[PDB]
Amino acid sequence: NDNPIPKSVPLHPKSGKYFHNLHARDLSNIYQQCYKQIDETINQLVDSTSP
Amino acid sequence: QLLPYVKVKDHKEKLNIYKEEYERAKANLRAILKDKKPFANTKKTLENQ
Repeated sequence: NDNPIPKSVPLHPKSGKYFHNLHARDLSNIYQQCYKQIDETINQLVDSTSP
Repeated sequence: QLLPYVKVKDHKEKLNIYKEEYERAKANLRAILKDKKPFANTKKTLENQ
């Protein structure tokens, strides 16, 4: 209608390359590093405080 | 002595069909030529996108 801009189009192989390239940013390494940091911080805190 | 009736009728019929085919073809060509520019505009908008 009016300006010929369709709402959506069928996927193309060239579009399929970009669809395959697109991915969620992976935070598994960041989460593992954050978990290791907090765990080591808790371990350090266990004996850090004066008795 | 007069113009050949079979030939004149055949020539008139073929001229009429050729003229109508030419008219529909030119109308379609004008329509597609007019419609082509919005596609160029959409390509420019897509390149901006």
